[PDB]
Amino acid sequence: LPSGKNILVFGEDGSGKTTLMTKLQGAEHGKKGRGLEYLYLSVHDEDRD
Amino acid sequence: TSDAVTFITYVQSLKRKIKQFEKQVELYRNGQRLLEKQRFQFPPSWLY
Amino acid sequence: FYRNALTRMPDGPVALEESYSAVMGIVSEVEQYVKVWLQYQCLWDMQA
Repeated sequence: LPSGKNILVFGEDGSGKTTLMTKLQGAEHGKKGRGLEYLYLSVHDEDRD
Repeated sequence: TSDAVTFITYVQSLKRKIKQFEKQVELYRNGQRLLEKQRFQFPPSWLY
Repeated sequence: FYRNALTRMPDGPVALEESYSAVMGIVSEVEQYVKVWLQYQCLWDMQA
């Protein structure tokens, strides 16, 4: 099964990039910090379950 | 015309089996996906 | 509240980077140490 995918992004400081990314997995907000951050995408497929 | 009528009667006989074959396809889709989510080693001779 | 100390770094991003670097020290070894161990699950995929 596919695994190890990765996503990068740039957004200007305080452009809601963290808000969008945290909304993708459903969390209202993560942590607005400095430097590279890290988060998830919990991708579920019912066909492969 | 005998050949044509034989062909058309054969295909109209196939018509009824078309729907049984379609439900066979659907139930086997269900079964194959279930077997995948049961994680069974499909043999090399298995036809996908 | 002050958020500029990273640019105010006396030694530059290196002090940050090395910190971040240690990350894929640890986790990498972790997954490595997991991988071969996780390999044992294959025993079930192979029926008697």
